[PDB]
Amino acid sequence: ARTGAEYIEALKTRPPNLWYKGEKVEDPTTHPVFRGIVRTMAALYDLQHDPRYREVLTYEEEGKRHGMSFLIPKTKEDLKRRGQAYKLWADQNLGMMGRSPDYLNAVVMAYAASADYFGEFAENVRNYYRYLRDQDLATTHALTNPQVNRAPDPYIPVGVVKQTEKGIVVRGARMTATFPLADEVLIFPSTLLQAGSEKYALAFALPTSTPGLHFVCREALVGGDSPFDHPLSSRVEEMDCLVIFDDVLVPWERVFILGNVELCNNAYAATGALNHMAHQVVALKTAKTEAFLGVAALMAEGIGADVYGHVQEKIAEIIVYLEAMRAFWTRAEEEAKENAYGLLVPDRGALDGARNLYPRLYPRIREILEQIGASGLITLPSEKDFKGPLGPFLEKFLQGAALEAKERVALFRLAWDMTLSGFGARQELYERFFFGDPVRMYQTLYNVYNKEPYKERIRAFLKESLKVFE
Amino acid sequence: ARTGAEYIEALKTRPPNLWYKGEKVEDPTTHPVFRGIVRTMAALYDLQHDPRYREVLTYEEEGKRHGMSFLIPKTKEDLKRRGQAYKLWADQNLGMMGRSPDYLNAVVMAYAASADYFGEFAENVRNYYRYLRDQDLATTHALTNPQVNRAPDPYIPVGVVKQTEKGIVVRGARMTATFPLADEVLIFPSTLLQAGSEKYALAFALPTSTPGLHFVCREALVGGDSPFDHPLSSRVEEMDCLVIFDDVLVPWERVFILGNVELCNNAYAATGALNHMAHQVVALKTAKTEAFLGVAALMAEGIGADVYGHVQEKIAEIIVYLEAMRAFWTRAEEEAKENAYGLLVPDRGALDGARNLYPRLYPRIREILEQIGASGLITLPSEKDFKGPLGPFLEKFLQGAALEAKERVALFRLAWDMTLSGFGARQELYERFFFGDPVRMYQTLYNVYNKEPYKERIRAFLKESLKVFE
Amino acid sequence: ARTGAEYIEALKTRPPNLWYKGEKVEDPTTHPVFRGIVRTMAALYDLQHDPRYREVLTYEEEGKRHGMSFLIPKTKEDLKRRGQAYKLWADQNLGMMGRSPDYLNAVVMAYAASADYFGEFAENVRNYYRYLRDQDLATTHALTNPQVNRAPDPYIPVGVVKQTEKGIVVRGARMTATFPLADEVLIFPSTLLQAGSEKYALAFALPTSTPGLHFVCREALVGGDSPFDHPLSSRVEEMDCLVIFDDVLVPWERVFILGNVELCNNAYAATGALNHMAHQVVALKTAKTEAFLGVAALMAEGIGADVYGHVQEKIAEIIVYLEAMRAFWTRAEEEAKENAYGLLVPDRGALDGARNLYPRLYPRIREILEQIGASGLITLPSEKDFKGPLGPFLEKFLQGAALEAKERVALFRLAWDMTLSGFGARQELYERFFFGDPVRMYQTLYNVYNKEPYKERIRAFLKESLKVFE
Amino acid sequence: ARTGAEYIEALKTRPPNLWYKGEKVEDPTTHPVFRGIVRTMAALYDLQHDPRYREVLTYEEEGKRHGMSFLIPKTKEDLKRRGQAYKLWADQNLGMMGRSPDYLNAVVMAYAASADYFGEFAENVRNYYRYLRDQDLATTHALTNPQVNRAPDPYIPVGVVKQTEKGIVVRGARMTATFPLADEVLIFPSTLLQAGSEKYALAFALPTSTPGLHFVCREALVGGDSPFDHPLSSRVEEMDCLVIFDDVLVPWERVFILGNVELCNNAYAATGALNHMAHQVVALKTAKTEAFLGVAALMAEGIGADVYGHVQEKIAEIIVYLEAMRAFWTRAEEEAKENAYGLLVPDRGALDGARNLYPRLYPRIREILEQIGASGLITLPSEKDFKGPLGPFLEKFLQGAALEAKERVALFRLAWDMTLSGFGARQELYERFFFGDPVRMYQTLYNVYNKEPYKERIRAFLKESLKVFE
Repeated sequence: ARTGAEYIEALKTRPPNLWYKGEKVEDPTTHPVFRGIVRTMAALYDLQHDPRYREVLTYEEEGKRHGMSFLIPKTKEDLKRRGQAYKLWADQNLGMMGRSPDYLNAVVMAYAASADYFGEFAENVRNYYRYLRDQDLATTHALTNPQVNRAPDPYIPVGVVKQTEKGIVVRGARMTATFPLADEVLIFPSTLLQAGSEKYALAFALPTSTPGLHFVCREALVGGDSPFDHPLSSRVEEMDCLVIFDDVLVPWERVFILGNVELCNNAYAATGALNHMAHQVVALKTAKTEAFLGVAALMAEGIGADVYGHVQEKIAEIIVYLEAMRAFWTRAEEEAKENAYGLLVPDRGALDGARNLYPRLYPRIREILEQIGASGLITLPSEKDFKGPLGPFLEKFLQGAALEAKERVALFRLAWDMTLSGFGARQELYERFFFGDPVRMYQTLYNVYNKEPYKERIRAFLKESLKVFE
Repeated sequence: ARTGAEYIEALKTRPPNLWYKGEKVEDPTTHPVFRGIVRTMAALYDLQHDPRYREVLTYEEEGKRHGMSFLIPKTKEDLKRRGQAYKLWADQNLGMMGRSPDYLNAVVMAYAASADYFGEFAENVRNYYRYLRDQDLATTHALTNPQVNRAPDPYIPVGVVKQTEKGIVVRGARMTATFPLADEVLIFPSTLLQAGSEKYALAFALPTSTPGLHFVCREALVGGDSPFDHPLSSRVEEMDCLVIFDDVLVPWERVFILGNVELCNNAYAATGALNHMAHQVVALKTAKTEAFLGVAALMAEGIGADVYGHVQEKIAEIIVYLEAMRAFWTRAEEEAKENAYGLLVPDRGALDGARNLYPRLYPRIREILEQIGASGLITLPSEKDFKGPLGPFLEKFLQGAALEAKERVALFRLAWDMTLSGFGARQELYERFFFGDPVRMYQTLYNVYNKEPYKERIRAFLKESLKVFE
Repeated sequence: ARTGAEYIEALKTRPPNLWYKGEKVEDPTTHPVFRGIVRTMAALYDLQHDPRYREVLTYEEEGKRHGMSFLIPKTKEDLKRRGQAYKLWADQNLGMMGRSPDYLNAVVMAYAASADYFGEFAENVRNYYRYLRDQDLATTHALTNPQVNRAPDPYIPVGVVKQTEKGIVVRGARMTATFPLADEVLIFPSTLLQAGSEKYALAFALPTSTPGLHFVCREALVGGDSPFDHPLSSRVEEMDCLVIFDDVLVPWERVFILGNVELCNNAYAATGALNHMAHQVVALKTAKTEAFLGVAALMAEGIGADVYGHVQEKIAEIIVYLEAMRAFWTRAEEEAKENAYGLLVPDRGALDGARNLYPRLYPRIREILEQIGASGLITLPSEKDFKGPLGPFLEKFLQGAALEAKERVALFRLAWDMTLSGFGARQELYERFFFGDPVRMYQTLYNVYNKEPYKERIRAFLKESLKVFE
Repeated sequence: ARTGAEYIEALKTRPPNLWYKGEKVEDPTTHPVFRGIVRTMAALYDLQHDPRYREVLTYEEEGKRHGMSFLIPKTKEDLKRRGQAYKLWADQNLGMMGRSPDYLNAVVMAYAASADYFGEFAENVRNYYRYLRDQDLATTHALTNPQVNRAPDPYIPVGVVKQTEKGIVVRGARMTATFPLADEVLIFPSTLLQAGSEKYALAFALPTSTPGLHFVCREALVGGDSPFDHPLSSRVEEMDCLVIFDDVLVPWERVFILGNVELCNNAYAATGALNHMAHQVVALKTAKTEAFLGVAALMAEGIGADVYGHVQEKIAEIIVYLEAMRAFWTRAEEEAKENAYGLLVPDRGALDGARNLYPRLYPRIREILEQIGASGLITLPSEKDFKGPLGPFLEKFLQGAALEAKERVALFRLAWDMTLSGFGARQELYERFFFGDPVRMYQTLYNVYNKEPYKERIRAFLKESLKVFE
């Protein structure tokens, strides 16, 4: 298990090929746009060494101690242990961090347990997993193919340029990678692959510092460094990037899938990576929802709005959604079964329910906070104003029905950062699409779900109807 | 365990004091308005004697065999057994029957296990439970107080007129009782009781044939007897009634609570009746949702609408809601704990989530069926037309893209009966309010839920914000 | 202008070829399933002769008096006059009647004014209009093609079998025709026509008594004849029918379009029939919405629920929707322009807005009534119970906070009939689809609407963005 | 009519008492947080002198030329002229500017026309209007009272400390004032006044530079100065402020209402200010909606998503909302009537409909843009990246199905700034609450709306129901 210092040191030593507004970022650990998330990720690693949480966040094996997200679960109890670790880590940042390492570690763990799926590349997969686990490295993954203005370069989407004796050379780009402050980047199956697209049907991993690999940043959403003024954006801004592959060399040892269309398309499901990564997500969203509930309750109480029935109802609505997610989480673990490779995977029915329902619930939970805070959310002064000449006046005029001025503004700055700041609004779009387009996700659910039992019950029930004709 | 014949015989022998449009119903077992539901309830009892389901629907004890809904659960396994019985019974009528006996048997079972709660009336409670169980009787319950035109009779709502040595005399009325074709009626806590309302703070049970007890029916919703034309209303029309108490004598042995305001208000929660009855409901709604899923899938497939993405999405939405309910059900049982009286009760958090979410989901599930069936839902001929002179033309013009005419119409008559018939529309209102007004239910959830943990996590998170001032 | 008696006499003399449950209906004017709507339609005709409304419902021309829905409007004032007549008629039945004659008279009026559109069949169109107007006949129209079980008859959808010197012979069927108690039936463009489908590309009209023409009824939704028990279904049940064409002879004089695909597809828009029929609809829905507002307000007041803020809000929501519809109606008339044939047509932008918004508003308006009435909506006794032995008890227990028992139940029976009765629920499905499938309607709006001005404003605004590169 | 230069000069000469993060802003015309909006407001004034728009934005009177928002309308045509000016100005900034001067000029114009309402202060009102008009000054208004931590200063909300011979001295604060870069600030009726609150029942106006008057800023939402990167926040960030009154002297000539509770509460409605300000809003929201429609259409087309039916439907939905607003606008003007003071005011029914419907429509319109742009909205590089070393790669990988890279990103940066940037998200909260809390707004609509006509129609309809008893 790695410490925060080791993580920071590694990033400083071999920084990702990050670009911010046309310029290379030489040291993300100190750059104003990235130092916040770097310190936050480091704290997650440090927590693994806190005596209070050591047993929750790590497990001992043959003299070594590894992060819980690497644990290949053999029993439901193990599954529960993985869940508690997902939850503890998520709670540190109120469920705002969407690409913490444990999400992808769950994917690689599943890939490794189901390694046979990869055929000749099986050993590569098992060894990559051992590497990530032993070094306790942080990963990120690049998704989505770009479009081409059709109003003939074969390397727009990431593709194999040539295969040598040392590996493959890839060229192209992935539209987005969240949290590039990782040691590694996964280029796994993303956009559905059509027949004949073997040149793009590949899966591999690379150090984020690889020559020819470029991460181009979007506008920074860090509001500032003050925790009072920007309680969340000052520390949990993960960043999103365009990922460019300029004739990047991928060593054979890092190739997991090569030129196999169907293998790529079925990878996540077959290996159980889908199940485990969705397991991390449901625990993460439960944490996120608990945070919104807490803020909503404190806001209502703080301004005396809790006496209003409709406010009580909005808060109760959040409680209902929280219980829904907890329920999906419980059933996912309790109904877990082993897959074709012997890997115990949490129930897909329950996890599909959670990841397809939350994208609809989140915008409403966000709306609820907006409706409770109302106009009190857009005219919040800075800590600098409290510290300034007018400080006395602010303490006299910014009080809440049950809160002093500094307390009220601090709480409202948080509610604001959770919803209306650039950071807060991004969280909304992210929840709506992080697992994919709801339109495609729902069509996928429709096709995979076994509807036969319900259809049969109705046909049986209809026998009596058709009998009137005999 | 009772058989259907015994149930039918008992109703015929001592019929409830039913009134339909100003006239007394002498024999509900043969009356066109009630014979359908009577036969349906009888079939539920007969199922307990089917070798295939005997072990699911009943349990053996000291030489006797009782219905599973009477089982006082000692373990989570017992809880699961009660759930499977709730489900099996619910599936017989596609979850359309809202007041099947097992719902209230769960209440009485809980009252009996937590009998001490009732003090001096404890023995009365235990004996009533043994009576219901041993005789395997069906119960119904009367709810809601009437209003008074304020634009001084003390007996509008049910109240104690006088207490004698043989019992109490009550006068007043309850606005509604669903499924009056029961052997017994429960007059338990309903409208919240205010201080000083001791005269109305009582709980008791009576045979539905009691002198002075009257059940006044609302418009009948039985569309007819044909299963082809009215697949559901011809058999699952439970009926709703105004319940009048004309100086009704309640024997002391049937009194469970007398003149105690707070006892009445906390009865359901304290005894665990709330938990167990909500347990029956969540399994019931899971069954109901599975039925809608089956009909929606068959409809889409039957008319070839399943090729459309948006239709696939609507069906997937039902799947998501189905999984949500299954999840609440699983967590309710897995998180069960014993209450203050040693009775194991399923988790309230999960059950409150389910019963407060479903009233919002049901109207949407109903809407989805309407959107898939569309105009094909309102111009459905009768089986009589297929049997008539134009039969040949109907078989040529009422086909579906993948269904013959009789099959399509039969399926659509069902979808119609499940949504747009008077029977189908009532089901919607019923789902919206059967457990109570959502406005009050949500306010109740807000007040009972422990929000402290989430509030504390936020206060802790805000410590860093207020620190900028030190 | 016709009287109700003349309408009744004509129907009795030459009744439509109606079939109800395998049997022919010999006299709809007295049949329990149809006498209600017949009397209601007759009253609409009689109203044209009431001195108070004569000037609103009719106009004088060359010694004759015609129904206002036949008036070819030359000015905006004329348009307003047509609207007031639509409204007055709609108000008679609280906007519940969806196929009153004026709807289709607006279509034929537009067809006639734009007669040149029909080429060689132009005169036929003008003469048919004069016939309908002079005789003041009621029309209905048959829509939608049936499906074929693909899991080779060329006459499933209505098609030309053979053309003779006396006319054409058609065979096939239309899935639905609402209000078959009309003198005439229009077989105009419905399902979009594909290239090569000339055999089905035709438009004509026929007397509903034509040999070979059959109207097969769906389940009757008339709850009874009592206005207290069934205030709406006893009088405004229009009925929906499957329409069968068994080698029906269509005289050449009744042919408006023959074998022309594109002519059929553009008929409604080109002639302005779309605009005028939508004009009748917007006034009709305004009337319907005003009725729901009135019932909601009386209900809230009647039970004292009007003191609750959330109830006030739901009613205010209906008010907002009412104002929206009134606004669409006002703009439709104020922005009217003449079409390619010189016919003044109300603004399509506004009418498209109204007919595409109302299908979304109606279900919510219906929901609102359900939420206000709540459980008070499903346990309403009959007038027979008030007249029966228990009458005294009902008058004592069915009062409202501000209403006596008979008044409250009468009002609630209406709210019920407007939402939860089979009649009420059908109204919901009807509003969702009467003009067509919202999915297709929205795609049609997207393609016809001129989006260029808004796109241009944005391109202009973006010039400044692309300038940073120069 | 003022020019932009004159506006800029005045602000520079006598700058508002603005505070940004504990520091006084000496020159807002050059300060990075305010120079954007200052230049934007100046451009609005300059437009009044453009020959193309002179006749739309101004009117000539006795040798002078005034801004159209000052025109006291005598006819519906005048009303239309005011509307066209509101619209033209709104279009300059895609309806994003919520407090452009014409909004409050409409209020003062109405106050002046209805001056008698103010009694002894009538002349003060008329003269203030002439002052604002003649000088063509920009105003802002301060709203909402602060709360007091009740878990005795009489001057928390703005109140009269003492009345002298030169005026009144006020102390207290208003929670928010949008667009403080104005010459004047209005302290008109805001929070509803209770009986006995005469000390707070006052209305007056002051120069924003008044001694003791302080404007404390909230976090700045200006993303930067680049129009490519921040197309809207770089120019339309109006800013919101806490307004502090430290013993501010209000000259008698600037007092409009003093110590009159009911006068304050009925001011906006009685004078017609409500009607006219809402008139500016409906035209403003129509402009805003047209902008979203344009961006949505260009986005769909730009990425080829316009071929998908569901995308076409979302765009059609925006079209429907656009038509709804245009309709409210048309009816508001066409149904205008004179108030008790002879001032022609646009219809309140229609304007109340628009301002109570839009707060519900806007979040959905915003959602629609998010659903179309999807993940393409959160990984948008800067113009600096296109200008940087990787420029060539971006032009190759950031293309749209029908757009080149720079064009696509520019368009998406705008869609982003309109929804997910801090500026964009604030617009959402602002639309939800700018006119007030929807809960209170709906209750206000309920109480003011005349529901009698609809209630009467139903009572009449129910006569037939109660007749069955005679």
